[PDB]
Amino acid sequence: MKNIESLFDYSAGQFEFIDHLLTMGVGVHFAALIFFLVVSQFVAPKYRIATALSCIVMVSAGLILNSQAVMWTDAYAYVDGSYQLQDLTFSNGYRYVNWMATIPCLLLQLLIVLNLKGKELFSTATWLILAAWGMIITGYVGQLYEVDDIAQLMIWGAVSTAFFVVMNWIVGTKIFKNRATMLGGTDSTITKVFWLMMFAWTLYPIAYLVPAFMNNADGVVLRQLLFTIADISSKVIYGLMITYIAIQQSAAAGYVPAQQAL
Ligand SMILES: CCCCCCCC/C=C\CCCCCCCC(=O)OC[C@H](O)CO
Ligand SMILES: *C\C=C(C)/C=C/C=C(C)/C=C/C1=C(C)CCCC1(C)C
Ligand SMILES: CCCCCCCC/C=C\CCCCCCCC(=O)O
Ligand SMILES: CCCCCCCC/C=C\CCCCCCCC(=O)O
Ligand SMILES: [Cl-]
Repeated sequence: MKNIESLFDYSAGQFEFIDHLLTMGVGVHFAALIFFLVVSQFVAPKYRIATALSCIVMVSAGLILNSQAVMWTDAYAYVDGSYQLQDLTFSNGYRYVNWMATIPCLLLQLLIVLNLKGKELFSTATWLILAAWGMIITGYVGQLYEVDDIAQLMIWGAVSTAFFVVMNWIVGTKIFKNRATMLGGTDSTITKVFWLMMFAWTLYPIAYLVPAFMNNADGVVLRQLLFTIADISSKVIYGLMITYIAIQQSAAAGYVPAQQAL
């Protein structure tokens, strides 16, 4: 009721496209899960947790996308030529709470493949997770006002973006201070991962602002389209690059199953 999805009736095409986006996302994530599961054996024990975190991200994101898809079809019914709201079951907030768990996993596999260890990994991970949670919690409170108070959404978004900026500065600083430790030529691959993150993660605040510049049923479709692109890029494609780095460093470090896989 606090989100814009509940304000509109949807044509069969709008509704079915949203449903097909969420279901396609479920399919992509669970198919990648199998990939990450099977290739974890070609990863040296030092990096194997990284690929394991990808499996957790796939299932976590897949289950929430599957949840959203069923709530979507539970909330609406085709009545008099359009899908109209019938039950209070759909909300984007479930995406936000899920990020509390998936964003730490995404950040953690990055630090693992960067060769961080001991105190620094623990210290760096704690500040990154605290910043990320501050970003998500303020963003969560913000989207509660995307219908009733768009000014408050913009102010909470401003506070959330500050955490986002500080979070990226820590990530970027550690990447560029530690890329020289990376093996198998992955010191150049990790730089591409940082820019993939910058691009993919920034699509979320854009989707967050849709209610402010496209408050209509088409904006609801656009937001889900942006979520779908960001999810696939920040979770799947990102995970593939992390796994490639984990495997390439494993081989350069003398892990035979990795060398045999490459
Ligand atoms: C909400 C209104 C406030 C808006 C605020 C806008 C200011 C953006 C500033 C920084 C963004 C850059 C994010 C971090 C990018 C990487 C940082 C970096 O590269 O520094 C590392 C250095 O190279 C050592 O290795
Ligand atoms: C599924 C993976 C990730 C990394 C999800 C990331 C979400 C964000 C980076 C959200 C950022 C926000 C900002 C920067 C300001 C508006 C509120 C948001 C929470 C959407
Ligand atoms: C190698 C095996 C690859 C893994 C294949 C993954 C299988 C995914 C199967 C279909 C996704 C299920 C989602 C169905 C719920 C849709 C909800 C609805 O809109 O009614
Ligand atoms: C209050 C917020 C606290 C957040 C703390 C986060 C805790 C996680 C810190 C890093 C530990 C990562 C565990 C994986 C270690 C991998 C070692 C290995 O590969 O053998
Ligand atoms: Cl997620």
